[PDB]
Amino acid sequence: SCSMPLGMESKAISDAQITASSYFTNMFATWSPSKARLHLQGRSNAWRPQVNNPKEWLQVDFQKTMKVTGVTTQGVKSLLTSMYVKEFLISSSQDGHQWTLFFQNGKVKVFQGNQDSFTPVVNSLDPPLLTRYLRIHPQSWVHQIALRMEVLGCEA
Repeated sequence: SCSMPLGMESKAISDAQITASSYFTNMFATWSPSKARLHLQGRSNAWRPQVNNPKEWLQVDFQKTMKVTGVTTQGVKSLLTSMYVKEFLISSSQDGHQWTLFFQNGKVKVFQGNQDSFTPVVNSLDPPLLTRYLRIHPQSWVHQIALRMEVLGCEA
Protein backbone atom coordinates (compact mmCIF):
# COMPACT_ATOMS: atom_id res chain seq x y z
CA SER A 1 0.00 0.00 0.00
CA CYS A 2 3.03 2.36 -0.23
CA SER A 3 4.77 1.62 -3.55
CA MET A 4 3.45 4.25 -5.97
CA PRO A 5 5.76 5.77 -8.58
CA LEU A 6 6.28 9.37 -7.42
CA GLY A 7 6.74 10.98 -10.81
CA MET A 8 10.06 10.50 -12.62
CA GLU A 9 8.46 8.66 -15.54
CA SER A 10 5.18 10.62 -15.54
CA LYS A 11 6.95 13.98 -15.14
CA ALA A 12 4.90 14.79 -12.03
CA ILE A 13 8.45 15.48 -10.81
CA SER A 14 9.42 18.45 -13.00
CA ASP A 15 12.79 19.02 -14.67
CA ALA A 16 13.72 21.75 -12.14
CA GLN A 17 13.38 19.23 -9.28
CA ILE A 18 16.19 17.03 -10.66
CA THR A 19 19.83 18.16 -10.33
CA ALA A 20 23.29 16.59 -10.17
CA SER A 21 26.93 17.09 -9.24
CA SER A 22 27.72 17.45 -12.96
CA TYR A 23 26.49 16.29 -16.36
CA PHE A 24 28.02 15.32 -19.70
CA THR A 25 27.38 17.36 -22.82
CA ASN A 26 28.97 17.30 -26.27
CA MET A 27 27.83 17.98 -29.84
CA PHE A 28 26.05 14.61 -29.99
CA ALA A 29 23.97 14.72 -26.78
CA THR A 30 23.20 16.56 -23.54
CA TRP A 31 22.79 14.06 -20.71
CA SER A 32 21.21 16.46 -18.26
CA PRO A 33 19.90 15.41 -14.80
CA SER A 34 16.25 15.79 -15.88
CA LYS A 35 16.73 13.06 -18.51
CA ALA A 36 17.07 10.49 -15.66
CA ARG A 37 13.50 9.23 -16.15
CA LEU A 38 12.55 5.56 -16.28
CA HIS A 39 11.87 4.36 -19.87
CA LEU A 40 12.67 7.72 -21.44
CA GLN A 41 13.43 7.58 -25.17
CA GLY A 42 15.34 9.89 -27.51
CA ARG A 43 18.93 10.92 -28.30
CA SER A 44 19.55 12.41 -24.83
CA ASN A 45 17.63 9.99 -22.60
CA ALA A 46 19.60 9.52 -19.38
CA TRP A 47 21.69 11.41 -16.88
CA ARG A 48 25.43 10.97 -17.31
CA PRO A 49 27.96 12.81 -15.10
CA GLN A 50 30.79 14.78 -16.67
CA VAL A 51 33.29 12.11 -15.44
CA ASN A 52 32.90 8.50 -14.26
CA ASN A 53 33.82 8.39 -10.59
CA PRO A 54 32.02 7.73 -7.26
CA LYS A 55 32.12 11.43 -6.37
CA GLU A 56 29.20 12.00 -8.78
CA TRP A 57 25.51 12.02 -7.77
CA LEU A 58 21.99 12.65 -9.01
CA GLN A 59 19.48 14.53 -6.77
CA VAL A 60 15.68 14.70 -6.64
CA ASP A 61 13.75 17.30 -4.60
CA PHE A 62 10.14 16.22 -3.88
CA GLN A 63 9.41 19.77 -2.55
CA LYS A 64 7.90 18.21 0.61
CA THR A 65 8.65 15.19 2.82
CA MET A 66 7.62 11.87 1.31
CA LYS A 67 7.79 8.24 2.43
CA VAL A 68 10.19 6.40 0.09
CA THR A 69 9.98 2.60 0.04
CA GLY A 70 11.94 1.87 -3.12
CA VAL A 71 13.99 3.11 -5.98
CA THR A 72 14.07 1.80 -9.49
CA THR A 73 17.13 2.18 -11.72
CA GLN A 74 17.90 1.60 -15.39
CA GLY A 75 20.93 2.31 -17.61
CA VAL A 76 20.90 3.39 -21.21
CA LYS A 77 22.09 1.95 -24.51
CA SER A 78 23.36 4.81 -26.61
CA LEU A 79 23.76 3.67 -30.22
CA LEU A 80 25.52 0.29 -29.83
CA THR A 81 27.10 1.08 -26.45
CA SER A 82 25.79 -0.27 -23.11
CA MET A 83 26.06 1.96 -20.03
CA TYR A 84 24.69 1.14 -16.57
CA VAL A 85 25.26 1.50 -12.86
CA LYS A 86 25.97 -1.77 -11.00
CA GLU A 87 26.09 -0.54 -7.41
CA PHE A 88 25.08 2.68 -5.66
CA LEU A 89 24.54 4.38 -2.30
CA ILE A 90 21.60 6.58 -1.29
CA SER A 91 21.68 9.72 0.84
CA SER A 92 18.78 11.86 2.01
CA SER A 93 17.95 15.25 3.49
CA GLN A 94 15.04 17.27 4.78
CA ASP A 95 16.72 20.67 4.45
CA GLY A 96 18.93 20.15 1.40
CA HIS A 97 22.14 20.91 3.32
CA GLN A 98 22.65 18.09 5.82
CA TRP A 99 22.65 14.60 4.35
CA THR A 100 22.48 11.10 5.74
CA LEU A 101 23.61 7.86 4.06
CA PHE A 102 21.12 5.01 4.08
CA PHE A 103 22.32 2.26 6.47
CA GLN A 104 21.60 -1.48 6.63
CA ASN A 105 23.08 -4.41 8.62
CA GLY A 106 25.51 -2.16 10.52
CA LYS A 107 26.99 -0.22 7.59
CA VAL A 108 26.28 2.06 4.60
CA LYS A 109 24.00 0.04 2.29
CA VAL A 110 25.50 -0.77 -1.08
CA PHE A 111 22.50 -1.27 -3.35
CA GLN A 112 22.88 -3.82 -6.14
CA GLY A 113 21.71 -2.15 -9.32
CA ASN A 114 21.54 -3.06 -12.98
CA GLN A 115 22.71 -6.01 -15.09
CA ASP A 116 21.91 -4.42 -18.49
CA SER A 117 21.06 -1.02 -20.01
CA PHE A 118 17.33 -1.45 -20.59
CA THR A 119 15.72 -3.55 -17.81
CA PRO A 120 14.60 -1.81 -14.57
CA VAL A 121 15.81 -3.04 -11.19
CA VAL A 122 13.74 -2.25 -8.07
CA ASN A 123 15.50 -1.81 -4.75
CA SER A 124 13.49 -1.74 -1.56
CA LEU A 125 14.29 0.72 1.26
CA ASP A 126 13.43 -0.87 4.61
CA PRO A 127 12.78 0.73 7.02
CA PRO A 128 11.16 3.31 4.72
CA LEU A 129 12.99 6.59 4.23
CA LEU A 130 11.10 9.75 5.22
CA THR A 131 12.69 12.52 3.18
CA ARG A 132 12.28 15.59 0.97
CA TYR A 133 15.53 15.08 -1.01
CA LEU A 134 17.18 11.97 -2.40
CA ARG A 135 20.68 11.51 -3.85
CA ILE A 136 21.94 8.46 -5.74
CA HIS A 137 25.73 7.87 -5.58
CA PRO A 138 27.03 5.44 -8.26
CA GLN A 139 29.83 3.22 -6.95
CA SER A 140 30.49 0.88 -9.89
CA TRP A 141 29.32 0.71 -13.49
CA VAL A 142 29.69 -0.96 -16.87
CA HIS A 143 31.48 1.31 -19.31
CA GLN A 144 29.93 4.63 -18.24
CA ILE A 145 27.67 5.92 -15.50
CA ALA A 146 24.17 6.43 -16.93
CA LEU A 147 20.89 6.46 -15.05
CA ARG A 148 17.17 6.57 -15.64
CA MET A 149 15.14 6.14 -12.43
CA GLU A 150 11.85 6.11 -10.56
CA VAL A 151 11.11 6.59 -6.87
CA LEU A 152 8.43 4.47 -5.14
CA GLY A 153 6.49 5.42 -2.03
CA CYS A 154 3.61 7.42 -0.59
CA GLU A 155 2.79 10.33 1.73
CA ALA A 156 4.87 10.95 4.84
